[PDB]
Amino acid sequence: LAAQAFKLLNKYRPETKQEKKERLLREATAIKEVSKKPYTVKYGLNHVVGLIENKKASLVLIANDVDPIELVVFLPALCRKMGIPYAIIKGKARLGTLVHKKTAAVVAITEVRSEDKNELAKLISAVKEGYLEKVEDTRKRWGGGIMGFKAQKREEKRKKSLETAIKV
Amino acid sequence: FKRAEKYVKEYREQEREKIRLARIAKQQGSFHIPAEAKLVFVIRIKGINKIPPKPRKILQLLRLRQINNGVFVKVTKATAEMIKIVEPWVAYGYPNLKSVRELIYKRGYGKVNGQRIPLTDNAIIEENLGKYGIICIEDLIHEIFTVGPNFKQAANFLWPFKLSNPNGGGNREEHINALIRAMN
Amino acid sequence: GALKYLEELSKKKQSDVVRFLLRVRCWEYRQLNVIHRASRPSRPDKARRLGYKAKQGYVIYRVRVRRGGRQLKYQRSLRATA
Amino acid sequence: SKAAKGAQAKKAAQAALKGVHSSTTFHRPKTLV
Amino acid sequence: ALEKKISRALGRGDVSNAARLERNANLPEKTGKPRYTLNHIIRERYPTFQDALRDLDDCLSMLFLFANLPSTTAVPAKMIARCERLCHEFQHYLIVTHSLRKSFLSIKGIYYQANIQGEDILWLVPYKFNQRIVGDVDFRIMGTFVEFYMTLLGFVNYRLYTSIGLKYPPKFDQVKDDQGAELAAFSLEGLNDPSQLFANFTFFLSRETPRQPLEFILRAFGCKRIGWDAVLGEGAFTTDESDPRITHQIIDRP
Amino acid sequence: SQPGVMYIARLPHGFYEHELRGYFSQFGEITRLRVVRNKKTGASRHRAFIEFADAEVADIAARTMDKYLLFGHILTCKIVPPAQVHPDLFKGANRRFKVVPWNKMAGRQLERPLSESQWQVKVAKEEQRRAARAEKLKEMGYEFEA
Amino acid sequence: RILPYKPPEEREREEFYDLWQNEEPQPPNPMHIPAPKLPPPGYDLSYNPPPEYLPTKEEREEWEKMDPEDREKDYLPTKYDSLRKVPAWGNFVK
RNA sequence: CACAUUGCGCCCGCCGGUAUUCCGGCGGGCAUGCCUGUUCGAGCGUCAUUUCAACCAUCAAGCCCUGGGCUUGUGUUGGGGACCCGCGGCUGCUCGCGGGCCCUGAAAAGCAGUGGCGGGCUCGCUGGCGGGUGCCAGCCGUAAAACCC
Repeated sequence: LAAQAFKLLNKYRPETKQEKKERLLREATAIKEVSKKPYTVKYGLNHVVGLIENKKASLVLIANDVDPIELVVFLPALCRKMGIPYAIIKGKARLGTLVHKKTAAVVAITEVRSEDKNELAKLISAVKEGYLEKVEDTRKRWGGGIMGFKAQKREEKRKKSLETAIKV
Repeated sequence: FKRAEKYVKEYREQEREKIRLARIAKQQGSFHIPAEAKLVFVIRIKGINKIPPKPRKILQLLRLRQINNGVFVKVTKATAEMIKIVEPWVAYGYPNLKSVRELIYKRGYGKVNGQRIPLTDNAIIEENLGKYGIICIEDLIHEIFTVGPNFKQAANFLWPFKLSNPNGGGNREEHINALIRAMN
Repeated sequence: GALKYLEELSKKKQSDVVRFLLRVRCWEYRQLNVIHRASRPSRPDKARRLGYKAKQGYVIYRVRVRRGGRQLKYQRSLRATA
Repeated sequence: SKAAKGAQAKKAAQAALKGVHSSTTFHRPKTLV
Repeated sequence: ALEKKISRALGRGDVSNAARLERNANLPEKTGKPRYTLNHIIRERYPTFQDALRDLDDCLSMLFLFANLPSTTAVPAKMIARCERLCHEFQHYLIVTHSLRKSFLSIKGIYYQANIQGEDILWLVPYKFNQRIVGDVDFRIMGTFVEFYMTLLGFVNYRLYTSIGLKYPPKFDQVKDDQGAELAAFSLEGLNDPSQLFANFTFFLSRETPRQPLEFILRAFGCKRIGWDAVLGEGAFTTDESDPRITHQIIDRP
Repeated sequence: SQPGVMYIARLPHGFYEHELRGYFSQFGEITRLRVVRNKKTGASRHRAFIEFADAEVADIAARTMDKYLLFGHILTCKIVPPAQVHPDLFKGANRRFKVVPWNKMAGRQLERPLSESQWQVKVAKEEQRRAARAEKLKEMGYEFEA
Repeated sequence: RILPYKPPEEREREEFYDLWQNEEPQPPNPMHIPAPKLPPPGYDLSYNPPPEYLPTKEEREEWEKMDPEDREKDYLPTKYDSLRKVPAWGNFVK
């Protein structure tokens, strides 16, 4: 699912710092001697959140390793409340390469071109079937609790130290 | 582990190969080459993983089994038909004199008793060949370039050319020489 | 509008999410030095409304100060000594 | 037999979902000066 | 540092600037020239032209060897092509000046001795076969030597051509070199006992004769009319073996 | 000994028996496999049934490849409970479903010569069919001779 | 102030001196030890040497039987009737 | 660096003494915290990496009544609807091939049927001969051939 998402997302990568200058130079040279609206991947936490609140984002991808987790902890609930399909992608750096940055906390797609409208729609169904149904019950549950053999020995030892007397 | 996409990718690849082979068969001699007896160099390149049985035999006869393999072939009616079949897996074109000279000298090898023996002296040139009048390596170059009566004997003697991946470098005409220059 | 969501979250400091994050982060700061540079604000909304910008020249240093009193009470605040 | 079948099924499941790509003392390394 | 920036760009999917950074790298596989400029190193190592002439012996032995060797990763194909060009350009200078003096046939190859401004230069050229590379042979060590020698010979060639009066570099015909002209693809233009041995003579070289050694020897010692079979390459005075005006024909056949 | 039955559907074009056998034999062992097809044309109906000899393998493989998006097709891996597994389900299993050119066979059978004696009494049956059509043309008000 | 745009095809299409120009003799430093020249070839090395230099059939088989880096010289003189029969030297690159 | 003694370290260069090695002198530099950037790194901190691409004829060949027209270049997801037909079998009902109308996301829950040729496997008889096969990512259409070698 990550590969299929990034296949569509790569076709809508924003222009680099070098490419934008060349396009600006091309138009400047032409005038010295009328275009369709650009379609691109939206990035920026404040930008994407406003798109979700205004119900403009068709698909939202959220990183799983934001260092202050409180920056994105509300995003899945907000996406669910608005009816926006969402998925969690392993890697803020992987999202960064998509937008030619070191790190992207969240990326979004608002509108794609006509040749990719059907591709985006299929990926929307794939995510909500392949990901959202799989976490419909586990998103309400507490995580953790992966005690290994060493942890289990400590817990059993702790109980037997309080079986006889409990100093308080 | 082999993924489900690769299974579907290979089938659709085989389906198209079965298509073009059928068309090539029905309109045999599809390539519109004038009737000429000249020289073409053929290089085996990366392509479809599962080769269909008919192209598989053709690559075997031409000794183009490994990648980066090169051979000299005369453009007869059978050879042009054969090369058309193996078009997806080969890069081919007409060599030039410098290309032939560089290949037979720098990377020249010969088959003696089924063994890969380098062309280090003319003694083995006139021992294997020579009954056809080829006593030096230059005679071998002459017979390959100005293709003559004993091109077949000269060709089978020449072990397939094991070239090297270029370092930053259909009928390709003389542009096969640019590929040879980089790949040599 | 992520910072408005952060403002409300920081109001609920005893909530399960914030209590959990504050518990783990307290242990981590304790393993570090008393005064050390923080590469990034842990409360970006709070830092932003106090005048922090993401320019070259703005730094965050976090510090822990022993709490309590000297029965005498210091007229300045524990935040002032930090 | 049953354990071998279960191990093979689990190994294929892990590859399908996650792919196939997965003296003693410490000194400050010498760096360029 | 540049290689690190190329690797980061390549590993991030932005091939446009990775190609842009590659152009700054000056890689030998694309340019065919040495990666680092060694003009000041050569100047301090050879403070005068005389010192450069005294150590041309090892320089020419390397370059003529690598002009016959296959292309490796340390020394790519375009690097070897420049070795042919420099060696061919050098051979033209001796032909015009008649600076070639001696030549010797040995079981190890062919020895050429020349005299430039009073220094004897001796170098060995391998026989034109499939040279063998076996055992532990390191082309990175030899690549470093090739890099130094090509820069040295290129500057030596420029000064020698300027002293005569010819322009440098000589005009090179890619089409003729494609046809197999080898030494015959160079045109030498100006700027605006030796030459009598084979002067009024005419030779035809058969197929089994070594074209490159014979042509160098004859053309340096006076000959102006040399022909060979068309398989040997473009540039022969005549190709028909039945040409009446052929005094000598060199053969090596039973 | 509890064989398991898998129901796979929404298959992409090309995910046929050999690929279904090859991919799922990596998960475990395959006993029988059938891809449903048409008699009129040799084309798959984008669903298939796979029987594993080990029940646990069928459970693991169905969970992993259930909602798998393959060439634009989101797959469907559902385990058929052993109750409603039809006794006659793997009948063309392990057999190649070759395409028969029924149009060529039926059409050329109209070409092969034969004594038209029964054809002429069929011509009389054609006449009586024409008479029935003539009744259908009475409300039309159409007259046509022979 | 700035250059106008040009198409990438045109950019690709668009894109020597005397080292000893100011040269004077300098005194040779005594710390330099120049490597000696390899000795010039002798009469043993020619492809058609005088018969005296040729060895005996026994003196040959002992030579190839002896392992390298134990021989007085890295070659034995050999006589060839023609340049055509002179083989490539196997230790040229080495 | 050292209560600072005009003493002693380390790096780069120079000068004078028989000097490539020795001596002495001279010049330029070597404190801590912190910031911005550079380059060199560390981490059983986290992630990606067995590539779902394009690739038929963007025109060719042959013709005719000489300039327009003609012929050949076989290339289609599946399923459903008391709808209207043509043609073949079926005693008949009905079933097949092909149409016209309508619906559906690249949608889906047994309903497997038409005779062979060559190859593989397997079984019998004397390498050969004679039978079977829900095996052929090999062909054909009911014989058979081709492929194959």
